[PDB]
Amino acid sequence: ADTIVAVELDTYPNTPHIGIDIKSVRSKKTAKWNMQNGKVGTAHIIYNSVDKRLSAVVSYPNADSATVSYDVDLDNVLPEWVRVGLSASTGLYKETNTILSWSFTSKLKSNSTHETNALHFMFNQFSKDQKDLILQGDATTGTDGNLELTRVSGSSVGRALFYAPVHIWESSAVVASFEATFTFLIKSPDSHPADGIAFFISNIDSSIPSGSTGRLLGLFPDAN
Amino acid sequence: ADTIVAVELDTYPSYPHIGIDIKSVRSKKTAKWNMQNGKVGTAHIIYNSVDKRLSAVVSYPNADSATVSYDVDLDNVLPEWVRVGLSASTGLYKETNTILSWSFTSKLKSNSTHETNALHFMFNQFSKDQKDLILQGDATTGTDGNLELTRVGSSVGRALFYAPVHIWESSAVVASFEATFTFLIKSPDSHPADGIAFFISNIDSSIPSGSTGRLLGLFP
Amino acid sequence: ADTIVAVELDTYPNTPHIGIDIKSVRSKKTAKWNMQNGKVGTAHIIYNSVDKRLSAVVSYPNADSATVSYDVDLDNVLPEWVRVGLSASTGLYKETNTILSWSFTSKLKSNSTHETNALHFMFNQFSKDQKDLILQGDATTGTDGNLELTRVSGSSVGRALFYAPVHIWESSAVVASFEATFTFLIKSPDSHPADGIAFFISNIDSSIPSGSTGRLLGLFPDAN
Amino acid sequence: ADTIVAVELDTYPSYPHIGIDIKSVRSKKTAKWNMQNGKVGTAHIIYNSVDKRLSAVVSYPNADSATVSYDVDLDNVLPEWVRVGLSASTGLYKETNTILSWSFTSKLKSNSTHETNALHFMFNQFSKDQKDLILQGDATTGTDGNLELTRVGSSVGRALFYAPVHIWESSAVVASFEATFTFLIKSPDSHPADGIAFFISNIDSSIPSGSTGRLLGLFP
Repeated sequence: ADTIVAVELDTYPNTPHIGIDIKSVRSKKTAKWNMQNGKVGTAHIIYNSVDKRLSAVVSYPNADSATVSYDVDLDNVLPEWVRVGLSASTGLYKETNTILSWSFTSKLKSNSTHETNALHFMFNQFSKDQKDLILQGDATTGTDGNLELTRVSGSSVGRALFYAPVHIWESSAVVASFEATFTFLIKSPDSHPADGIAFFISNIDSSIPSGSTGRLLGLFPDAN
Repeated sequence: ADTIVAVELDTYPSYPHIGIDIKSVRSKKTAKWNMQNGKVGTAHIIYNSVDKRLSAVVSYPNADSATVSYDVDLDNVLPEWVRVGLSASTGLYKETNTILSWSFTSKLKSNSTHETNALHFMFNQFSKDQKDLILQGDATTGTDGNLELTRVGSSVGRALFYAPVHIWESSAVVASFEATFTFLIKSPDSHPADGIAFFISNIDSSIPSGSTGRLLGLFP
Repeated sequence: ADTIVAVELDTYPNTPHIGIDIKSVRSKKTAKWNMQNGKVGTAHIIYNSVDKRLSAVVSYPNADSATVSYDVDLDNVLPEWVRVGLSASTGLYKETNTILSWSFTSKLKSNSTHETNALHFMFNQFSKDQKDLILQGDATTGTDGNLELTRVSGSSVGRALFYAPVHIWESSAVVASFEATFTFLIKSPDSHPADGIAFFISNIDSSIPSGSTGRLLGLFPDAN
Repeated sequence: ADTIVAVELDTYPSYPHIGIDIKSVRSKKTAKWNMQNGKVGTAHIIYNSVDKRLSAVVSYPNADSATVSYDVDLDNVLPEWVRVGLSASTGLYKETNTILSWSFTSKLKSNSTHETNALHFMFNQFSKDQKDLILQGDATTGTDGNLELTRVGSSVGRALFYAPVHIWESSAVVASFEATFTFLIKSPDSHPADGIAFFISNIDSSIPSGSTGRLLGLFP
């Protein structure tokens, strides 16, 4: 089974929030989220191995933000090498999970001196043939220069992983951190749409588990 | 007096330690620090308005590293605009506080799309006439391209970056900063008393009168 | 007299272009420029000491760009320490010289190893009290979060320099480079407005020379 | 064959030199290079679609630096997508081609406001299992955290970054890239024959059959 760490935003009932998931769809932590239909939102995710705290903030205009944090040592949860990505799922609604931009930075600072390793990428435009992205499910790129995670026109699942593996952590590092930001547009001609969007970190060869729809986000195989 | 927030490393007697000062020389938090004479040390200081946690890690090559954190919302401690610098102060022993490198990055990110403001600077080589640095006290630049914070007696010196840093703002969704500096503390003495720190303060900050020794040149 | 290196865009007759000025208002090089009124433009300026070539590209939507380059060793033209800024001037027209964003990066790579010095700043929003900027002339900040170089409501001159001095070059550097980008909006209810906008590099204590209006751009004292 | 653009340094006899190869081992431009044995060298490679000039500078600490440029619009030479790597090849002498550090930055900037795409990576320490690197030939990682391009005989090895780099695009206003790497070439021999290079090529590029010695492992 794939090892997943995710920060998701979803409006699926199953009894509007953002949550931090560690290997399970049963969020270790959540916070309400005033999902604004048709408005561009921004999410920032940060982590560093000194605080060992995974935090996220999602925001829309008019000071409408939401945050959530969780103390966890990712070095004990994730393998040393991972891939990172975005995932989305919809219900039986006419909705979009468009990503307008996505950036990520990962750094490893060694116990040595001036010995730092890093990876950084930023997409503000997505090409029809975006070769440094691995597309899964209904995810396509290029439409209006954006990354459409789910099929636009019921129930769709899509993911986009950055092509290269990320060395998210290492034993000989004094500090390890990463940051990710993405802007998304969830547009729906429907008032209360069932939707889910997430940023995730997984084992390198991760793929969409059989049956990972709705609240599973294309990340988890059932609500275990 | 000056509004100061510092991350300091001093061996002023009990045991060598690293601490976080929030408007006081009485560290709000400390951790043991096994200071090594003649060895290059590295310090990383991180902060972000989400966790509102200030943390620092000090390490030596092929040795254990000391870390220390502290929950503090700098938005309630510091003025919106500040300057950042490094300060040192020797007790009375023959010791040096050479800075080999120093980087800083500050970012303010507003709700609006792609509305990020950043300031970043990196020094790996210091020149005799370093105009973007405000040197105070016995602080000098140029010797081997290094930044000597103290006189190479009871010396005290600081170096602040010339430009004011918009460290926080009310319209920001996230404000963060990171700072890294490498230092080398030499001393032919056994138990040298020394202090070195990274600090953030009001713009017009200067060395308080008689702020030597344990006062790190930051506190009156 | 101040030592100025500038890349300017101006529509002043004096017989629409972009030009590279080295210590003189008599451009060492120019290129036509299809000034689009009411459209946001972007300018990119680059230089590196290996090519010793100063180049700029200005662009508006619909593939409407313009470029200009000039071979020059800035180390022989500028002092070792400088300040950098933006300047603007208008004629007897109702026009604006609004800067929406401005970024700059300067790097010095020493003959040593892993010994690099850098300075980078980016403004995507300008505060009412922007302390790390030195405002001169009619330049004000904060209006709609922008930097208005000339007074908005005849003939106005304004400049904005970044507060800290830049170590644009040094004898012991193997490579020195800088890059600057800014987006500007020149809006005018008038068809053919007289205007000028520029990015410039000057001696540290540079100020607006007496009489530097119109084509002088607030940078040069007369057309010498 | 593979579409290659390289900046190479080789001592394969006439005199040591650095050159720029554009689809051929017959350098489109060269400059003398006073190679130093046992000394760490640094190479910086820069390019931007405005000047359409590819330039490189190689230098040693406390020594002269060799530079070489060449007007070339890579948009007419390279496919839109490529991979970037380092390659080396020893002649027959006992010599090493250790890479100590390697950085790369590529940016595409469209007309639209703030529509920049960038890729940046930096290696200062190489691990035994470097998954984001495609090692070819005698190339290995881990030894002292360095990247050994050649076997430590007539050895040849390359290392490419795992992810494809969108090096250029028709909708870009400016496309630029920079690359810096530090190398150390040891050899107990007097006139060692060696070759080392930074290259950009088609995605599925691999070491051409018998591309040893002067072929730098890049040319058939």
